[PDB]
Amino acid sequence: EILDITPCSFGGVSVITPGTNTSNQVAVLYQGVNCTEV
Amino acid sequence: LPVSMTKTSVDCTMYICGDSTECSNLLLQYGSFCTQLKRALTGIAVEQD
Ligand SMILES: *[C@@H]1O[C@H](CO)[C@@H](O)[C@H](O)[C@H]1NC(C)=O
Ligand SMILES: *[C@@H]1O[C@H](CO)[C@@H](O)[C@H](O)[C@H]1NC(C)=O
Repeated sequence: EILDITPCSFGGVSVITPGTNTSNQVAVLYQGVNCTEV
Repeated sequence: LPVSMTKTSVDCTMYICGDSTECSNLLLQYGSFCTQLKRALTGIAVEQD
């Protein structure tokens, strides 16, 4: 039986930071992936 | 008249190595070859917008 393969979940990870002078809170952004996947 | 392009981002570890962990240790021996490429791609992506 033919099994279709699919590469693993990978993409660009960008950190949205407003500058260390204002605050240290950051936000991650996983590019090209759905929110159901980590 | 064209004003914008396709914002293309190229991952070096997925393009050169792909799925090999033995070759990933050899990319760190060359220095910042991937950093210049990522910075140029980010600059092109910002310049398009
Ligand atoms: C934040 O910016 C101000 C003005 O440029 C500067 O005086 C201060 O040292 C900076 N704070 C940090 C933590 O770099
Ligand atoms: C993520 O998955 C949901 C459920 O299948 C789908 O509706 C949605 O379009 C997906 N996101 C993207 C960006 O395709």
